[PDB]
Amino acid sequence: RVQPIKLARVTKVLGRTGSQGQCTQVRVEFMDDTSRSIIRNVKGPVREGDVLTLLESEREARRL
Amino acid sequence: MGRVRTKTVKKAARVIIEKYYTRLGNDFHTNKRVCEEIAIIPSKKLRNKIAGYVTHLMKRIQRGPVRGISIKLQEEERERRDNYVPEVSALDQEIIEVDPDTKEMLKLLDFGSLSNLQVTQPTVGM
Amino acid sequence: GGGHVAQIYAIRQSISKALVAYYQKYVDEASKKEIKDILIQYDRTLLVADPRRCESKKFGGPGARARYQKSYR
Amino acid sequence: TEQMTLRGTLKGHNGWVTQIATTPQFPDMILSASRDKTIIMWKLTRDETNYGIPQRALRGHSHFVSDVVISSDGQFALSGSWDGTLRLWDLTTGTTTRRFVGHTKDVLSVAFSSDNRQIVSGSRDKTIKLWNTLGVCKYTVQDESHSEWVSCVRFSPNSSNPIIVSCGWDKLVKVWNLANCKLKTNHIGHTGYLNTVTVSPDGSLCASGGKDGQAMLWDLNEGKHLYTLDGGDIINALCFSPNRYWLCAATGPSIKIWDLEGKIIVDELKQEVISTSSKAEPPQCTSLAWSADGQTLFAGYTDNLVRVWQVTI
Amino acid sequence: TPDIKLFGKWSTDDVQINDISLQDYIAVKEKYAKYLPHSAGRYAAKRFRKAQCPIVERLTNSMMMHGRNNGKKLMTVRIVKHAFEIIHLLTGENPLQVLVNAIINSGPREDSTRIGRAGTVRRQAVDVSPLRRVNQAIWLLCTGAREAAFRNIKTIAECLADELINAAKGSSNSYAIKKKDELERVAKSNR
Amino acid sequence: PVNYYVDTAVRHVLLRQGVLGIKVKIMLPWDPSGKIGPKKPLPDHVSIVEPKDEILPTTPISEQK
RNA sequence: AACGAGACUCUGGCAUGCUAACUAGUUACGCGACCCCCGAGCGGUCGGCGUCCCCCAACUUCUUAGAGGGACAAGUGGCGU
Repeated sequence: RVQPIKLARVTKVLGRTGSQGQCTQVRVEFMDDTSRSIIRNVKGPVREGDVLTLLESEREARRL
Repeated sequence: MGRVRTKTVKKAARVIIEKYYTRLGNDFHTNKRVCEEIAIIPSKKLRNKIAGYVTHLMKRIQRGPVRGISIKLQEEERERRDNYVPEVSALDQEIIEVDPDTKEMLKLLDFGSLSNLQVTQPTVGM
Repeated sequence: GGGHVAQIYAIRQSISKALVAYYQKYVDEASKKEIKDILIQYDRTLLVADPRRCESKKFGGPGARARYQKSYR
Repeated sequence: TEQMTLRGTLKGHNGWVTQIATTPQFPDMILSASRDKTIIMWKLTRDETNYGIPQRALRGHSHFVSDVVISSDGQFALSGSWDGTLRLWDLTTGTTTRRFVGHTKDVLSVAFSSDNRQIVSGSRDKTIKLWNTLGVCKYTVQDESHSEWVSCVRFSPNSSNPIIVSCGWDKLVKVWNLANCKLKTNHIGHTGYLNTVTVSPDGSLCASGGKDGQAMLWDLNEGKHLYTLDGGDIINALCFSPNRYWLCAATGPSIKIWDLEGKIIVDELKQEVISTSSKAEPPQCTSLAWSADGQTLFAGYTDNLVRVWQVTI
Repeated sequence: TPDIKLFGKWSTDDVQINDISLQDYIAVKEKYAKYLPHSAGRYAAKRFRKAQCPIVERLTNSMMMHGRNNGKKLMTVRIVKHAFEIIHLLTGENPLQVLVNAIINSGPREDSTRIGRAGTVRRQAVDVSPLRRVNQAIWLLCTGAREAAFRNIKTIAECLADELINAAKGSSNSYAIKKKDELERVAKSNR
Repeated sequence: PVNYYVDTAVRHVLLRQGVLGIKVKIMLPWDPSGKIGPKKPLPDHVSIVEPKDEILPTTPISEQK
């Protein structure tokens, strides 16, 4: 069934989840086409304007 | 945050402002001098902390009346504002439009008046 | 004072501050500003002294933030 | 017949430019006092991007430099400061000649006599002091002299005898006699706090103003009170023109110039901003100095910038 | 020194982070060229600030690891200066460019987190921030060089050059490259 | 202010049964007039002087002398 | 309104500002000398790092310890009742 790689740019930093408090919510402007905009969960330290490299490019999480 | 002014400070600010408004100013540097004249404050850090919060207030007051502070000048300003009244709004324009029954309200009240009928339909609860 | 790296940073700061102090009394202001510009830009503190200094160790660890060791039971 | 346009702007201070002084000896020079604790001497090109460029910084004061003045020659500078002292500097160079110590508080205002043989100072100590160029304090016009703070003290241009004029919070303007060292006349009438005061060119008038916005005109000679002009906003500094009958006042909203005879409002100078929205604002002009040739007008503003206007027909 | 502010002797200009997004926590010097990988450096107070720190120095710091080696920056600076020289001999170029490349190539794009998952705790594929990508890369390479160097005759400067070069063009010879692929492979399953 | 304001004393009173500890603490109020004390007010203090005198919109006018 | 927290006190950094210092130093002489030639000069002589001379030299910059001021998140811009 599938493969591609997706560039996405941080629009707005949502807040923090993980019970440990170590995953940061993010909103992403879809880079190759701005007419897209989705919520992704992060491992590292993230700040507005820097870029994610999305594997899955649907999905769109929430808690956990 | 970590700097949340405590009552002993915040009180003094409300205090001075109430009895000092036309004396006080926009600027930290001067009120600080003023607190020496108009108050007896024991340490310099406190007096500074006071001057500073009361200035933050003066900065705010001078942009919109603030929730619990009153001074003679602000009272005078509200007083004058609280006069307004136009051509005046009712009129209501020739002829009141009634809902009838309210028409029957006057009709059986022995009272002449201007008129208009548009009062029908029932009429659900909720 | 200080030690080997400590010293290097101090001397370099003294020299640049020096040159600027000199243009301020003898040459003209625009030159000295030009110099503060180049330093301050690329910098390294050249004209401003870094604050950072020892924090005192507190009983219960041999460092300042380091706390000894515990085993419980 | 004629109005004033914004020729250019001088940089370089960081604090607010509290005081300005011109020179006739070298009309090309400008001394300026600032919060930054430094005084800056500038050579004016007219040139082409900053109206001029800074020649010198006068260190040394630890605290807000409140007021400054220059000699006619442009040789020496007198600065007043919160630091509680007064400094005589060499314009040319730097090097404080002397330190004037003795005031208990911030020295608000400084002025020097035409002779260059008196120095007077006003301070938050509510006292006015007379000092020699040496640094010796001859007089302290003491005396309940101000119930209050002393915003400014100016030396009247001459003759019959030395007269000094002070302005204080106490809501009064005071005339003093130097020869005797006793209070000459109490001018009463202000009803807020007096920020600044200025004597006219020839020493027959007095203009004083502060927070209400009422610039006040007094006849010093007759010892009678002339009239009042409503500025509205708070006025920080006043200045008569050397050649014209124009008084200029730095208000909170801007610089208002007006003309005594005939009486009209010549101009309101507001410098602009472009496309800005714009919100907040005013670093209102805290200081102003007239040029030697009444042609130019320098103003010290809160943005730490000196803004210059030149009169054109 | 006055013409252009080179590195020990290497030019900052003309080195380009060949990788969008990463651009910018890799700090060369979109103006910042200096001279030496040592600074007073206050990076710690803020969360971000570290990004400001020159990547070279960042790499040098990671070098001084293991209890004994802590605080030996002079030693690291010395090692770094040597490594750049070895790298240069090996491919011309800017070794600094070589360094940057290895860093760009090593940060795990995707990773995994240990999501609680009930019992048999499963792991959730998540994408990884660029700060983490940089941070992680520099570790990987340093741990790689340090691990290799330890029982072998070869010096850290050399092992570092080898780790950096192989990574610059991802040879997969490198410990770090193999590690990154491992972390990423894991990220993909789980999902 | 503890140093300034309060005097304390501990006394051991031996009694047939055992010993009792008497602790006395006196707080001396020269914050009021103490006096004239090492601070007077308890750093936790702040007296306002408001005006204290003043009046008159009163038009202009001027007095000779 | 008070108590604890805090404010409070102590210590330590920013002060070519303050008042000062031979039981603290520095500049800079007067400095010669020791005096080496280190380079230049054939050498007298010039520039040169220190020690020592100590002086009816000057200073407070480093040092010192006292008093002074600085921070109030002060200005500005987003966000939030």
